[PDB]
Amino acid sequence: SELGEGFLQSFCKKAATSFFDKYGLISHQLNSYNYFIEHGLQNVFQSFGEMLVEPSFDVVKKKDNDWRYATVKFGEVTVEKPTFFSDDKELEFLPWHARLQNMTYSARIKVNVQVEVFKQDILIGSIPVMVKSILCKTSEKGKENCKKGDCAFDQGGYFVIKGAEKVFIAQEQMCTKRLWISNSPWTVSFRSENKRNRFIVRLSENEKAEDYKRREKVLTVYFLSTEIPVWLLFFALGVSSDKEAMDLIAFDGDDASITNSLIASIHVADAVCEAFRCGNNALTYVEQQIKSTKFPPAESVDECLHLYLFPGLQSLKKKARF
Amino acid sequence: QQVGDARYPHPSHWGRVCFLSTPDGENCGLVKNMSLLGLVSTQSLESVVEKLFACGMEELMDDTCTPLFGKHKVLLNGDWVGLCADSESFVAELKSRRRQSELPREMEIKRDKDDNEVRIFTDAGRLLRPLLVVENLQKLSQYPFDHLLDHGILELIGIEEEEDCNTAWGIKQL
Amino acid sequence: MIIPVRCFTCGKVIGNKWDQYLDLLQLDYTEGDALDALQLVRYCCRRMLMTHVDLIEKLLNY
Amino acid sequence: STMKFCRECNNILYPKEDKEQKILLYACRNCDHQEVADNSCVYRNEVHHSVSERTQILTDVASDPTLPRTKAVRCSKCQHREAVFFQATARGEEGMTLFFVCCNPNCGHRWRE
Amino acid sequence: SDLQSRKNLTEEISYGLREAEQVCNKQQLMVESWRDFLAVNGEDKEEDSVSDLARFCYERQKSATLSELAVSAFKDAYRDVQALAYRYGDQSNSFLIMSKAGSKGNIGKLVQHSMCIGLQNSAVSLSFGFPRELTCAAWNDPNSPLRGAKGKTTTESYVPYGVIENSFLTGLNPLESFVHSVTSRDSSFSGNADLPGTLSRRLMFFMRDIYAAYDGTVRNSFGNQLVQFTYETDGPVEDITGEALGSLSACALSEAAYSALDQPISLLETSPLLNLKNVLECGSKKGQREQTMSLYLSEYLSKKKHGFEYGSLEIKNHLEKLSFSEIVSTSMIIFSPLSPWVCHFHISEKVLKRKQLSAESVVSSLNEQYKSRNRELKLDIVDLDIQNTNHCSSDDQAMKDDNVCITVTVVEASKHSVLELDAIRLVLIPFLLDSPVKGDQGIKKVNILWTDRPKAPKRNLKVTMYGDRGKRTALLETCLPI
Ligand SMILES: [Zn+2]
Ligand SMILES: [Zn+2]
Ligand SMILES: [Zn+2]
Repeated sequence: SELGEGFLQSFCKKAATSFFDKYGLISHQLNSYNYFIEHGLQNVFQSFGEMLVEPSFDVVKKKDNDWRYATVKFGEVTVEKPTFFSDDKELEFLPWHARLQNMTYSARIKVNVQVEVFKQDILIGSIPVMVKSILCKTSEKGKENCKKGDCAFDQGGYFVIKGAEKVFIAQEQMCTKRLWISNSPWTVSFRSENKRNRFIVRLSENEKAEDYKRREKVLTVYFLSTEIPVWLLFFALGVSSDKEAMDLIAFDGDDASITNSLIASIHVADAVCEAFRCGNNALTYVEQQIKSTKFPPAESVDECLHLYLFPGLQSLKKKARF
Repeated sequence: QQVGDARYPHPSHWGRVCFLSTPDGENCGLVKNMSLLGLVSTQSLESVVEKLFACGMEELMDDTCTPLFGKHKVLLNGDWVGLCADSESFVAELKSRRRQSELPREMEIKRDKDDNEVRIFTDAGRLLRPLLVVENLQKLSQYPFDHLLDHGILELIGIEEEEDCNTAWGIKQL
Repeated sequence: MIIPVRCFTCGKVIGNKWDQYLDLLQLDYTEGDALDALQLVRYCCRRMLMTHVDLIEKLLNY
Repeated sequence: STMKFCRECNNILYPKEDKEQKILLYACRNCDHQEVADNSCVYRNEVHHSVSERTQILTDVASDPTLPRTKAVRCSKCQHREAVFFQATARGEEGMTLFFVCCNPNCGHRWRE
Repeated sequence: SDLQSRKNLTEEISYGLREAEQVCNKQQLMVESWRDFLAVNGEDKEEDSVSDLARFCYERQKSATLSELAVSAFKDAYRDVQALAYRYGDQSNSFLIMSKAGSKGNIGKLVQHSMCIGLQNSAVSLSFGFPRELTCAAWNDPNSPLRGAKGKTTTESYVPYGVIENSFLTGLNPLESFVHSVTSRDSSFSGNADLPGTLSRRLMFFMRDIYAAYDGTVRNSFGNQLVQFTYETDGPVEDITGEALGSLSACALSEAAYSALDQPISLLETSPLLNLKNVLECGSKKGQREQTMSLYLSEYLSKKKHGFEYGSLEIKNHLEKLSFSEIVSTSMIIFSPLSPWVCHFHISEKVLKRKQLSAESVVSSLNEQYKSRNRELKLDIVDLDIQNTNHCSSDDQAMKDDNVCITVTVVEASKHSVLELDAIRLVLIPFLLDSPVKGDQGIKKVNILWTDRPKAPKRNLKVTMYGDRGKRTALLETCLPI
């Protein structure tokens, strides 16, 4: 082109030097810790609700003698500066002041707690502070003030525990909110956005509910430990039609041994209840299968499929296509 | 790597981690170190859902009939949002609007014709690297990184975005 | 630390020709041409002046 | 291995057989309507072995084995041993005859019997 | 030299690394699916097997059973390439002095410095494989086995194999420095030194108590037992008396295990140390899963012309279990007014003529197997017969009349019995498609090897070729009367 070769040969040297000045050699330990103390603490104290205390274990008598119920309230998270008390005087607290003195560099947090029993600004704890951070004292300083207790070859990214300096290694884990295809067996998992809303569609043999001869590949889904058939979950909501339930599973492939497994999957679901009988007939089986566990959720099964099944797409008929 | 073939390298991390730096002994292959041009992503505070409907994407139906007549499904962060018309103009319009400092620059958008999908990831955990673009290269110690990022002569190509673009090794030779 | 007074192999004294090396490097001279004005013909006594870190200007601030 | 959809019913029919009148009558589960068979074929499959599912380079099984070698013959132009041998047909012959292919590099010779 | 001699060496390396690829491409035509190509006859699809160069490289990655003859062919075609280090360079070169004297290195550790590194193959990898012509332009998704397998497909596991033409002096590419990090990662682990440490610890006390007594024979220190009556000394001097000759024989095997060349072959051979441990572990009967036999071809066949090759192709045809699923191509349960649920098996004529079988003899081996196995089906009753026909009059397939069919009238009864589709589709169909039609039932596969110094010699010529039968009750008491 019209651009010279010697210009583009020297443009990368100016691009990388500008990259190493802005992001620096540590762009993962600080940009993920400044996000934690500014937004992570504002949801770990808010996504837990309240607490309920009621020691009436014989007969409920809340209205009779005004039994006090204990409730709490959280909010207004604020992080204080690292400060230590010395002869009734508040001074600064530098990392080299905590390294030599064999102390832990930390800062306390405080929320607003309000209780009501009839019918503030307490402390919770102290988290360790990473040096050269948004809340650390070695930030937006001058070149003459930093020459007191800081080295030129030292940078942030390490915590100051009382024993020694401890760092963090990037722990690699699996990808969430993605379809996980496994092998032996053929499970398609679905990771959780809430605490536990996993969805494991399994294609395996039907050892249960068999007459000791028909043992072929069937479609079973593991939703909240129910082992319900997939085809009855199809008629539980949305489509209400067997011929109109193949366009959601339309792939235009060769029919060799998968159509037989679909025939087995509809014949297993036809053998326990009546799928296409009525609207409130297929929901009765999942309503009695949710309650038939050791730890049941809230019994409103018409609304239980909104906050526990697919934390996502809000429409009930739109959940069948996924 | 808290744990097969994990001790052997993979062509996915081309420039992300080092395939030559590995501590020998018991941790040969599990403890890998990042490269020089390596930065992790951060979860975006703004909602990118409302900004996709004004770029050639329509909302999918909910009346459980009239299926897609060869329409690709868009995957916004693992969840469905709607259906697109074509996966050639829409993905290019989003990639041209990301360079104009409107969409968040830590977005890894990937198209594919095999799985018949469009994947858009905005979560935190992915690691990126900077790659210079050729189409905006005609815009010529006066080069800060924000001026390179905002005008669109430099972008952060993600991990899935590196599988549908040919990157020349020589910057001024190849 | 500071520039060594003698060369590590030859033995030629080079501790005094450090201020007059930075005084000639302040101009537009090349590093390969600033050593010819100090009468250094071998590459043993030139790698000391060419490759040496000045750590005392970083160590004198505190 | 076949499936049909019911008219104004939308269910999967069942391939049952009538007892008295010998005719393949298809019946659905809910509507219990009747329909004759226009194909008379309830199964179709391109059946293969399928004994190794994603176990090609992870298991020591072999779908197509290698051809054996012998070192008792000498080729004409190459004058070398270690030639392979098998049995095949050539342009129509009752039975199979022995073949030979010189496995030596840069030789390229193959003679019948 | 100064000029043009490096260019001649480069232009010769680039032509010797393009002929060693065509040598390896010739060896992949020794597959039994290519038996119709190596015959003396004109073909029409012969241009499709010589033009496809990326397909023959893609076939070397997956299905690691022909990739053991694609490494040994490159290792035999590279001997004419490693011999270029004697025409080039003077005799006063400091590498050829230390290589010819055997001090440090050999001729293999010089051609990687000067001309080319060679080939790179590992033991086992997964989901990625290196293509041919590894450059910057070969980084596309569908036409390379790194990202996507193919377009048409079970290719989840790969065994990589690549050849690099750049040496250690010209400079490696970023992909060629990645192949060299994938391949040389097996020699970086350190969790294998315990395996020659636990072997010689259990091998120790089995010989550490055997000494040499004053009677001229060895002994055992526990119960004064006799291991052998005479020590097997090659020298005629009887000076080994009183010393522990087993304690210097256990370390004699420990020294051959600590210095074992632990560079493993890819998938066929395991290790030179694991092959030593599997011989040393004699009584450790881990299981009877795979037992291999030996059938020496020592008979009267040598008097006739080409007797061994004709004798080793009848045992291979009589002791190889060929299932019925490898012959059929279309199964169809057809309603026909005996039970009205009969099934068909359309047999191709070429696929039956290639296996040396006939349509009139394929029903006899099925009847002789269904008669002796009438205790494993669902409804074992009368009237179970298999017939044969020449044209299946139906509406399923109408390709041609050159495919014979065998109608199978299923078992019926004039009483209360079952004739359901779920019974005829689950236990009857996988029984006929798994019954043998040629050979035995317990034999997995047979191989024809050729060894120069085999076990169990003739004891009164040349080197013989023998069969290698592999079984899956007894072992030799059931392979004999079959
Ligand atoms: Zn000197
Ligand atoms: Zn109906
Ligand atoms: Zn037929």
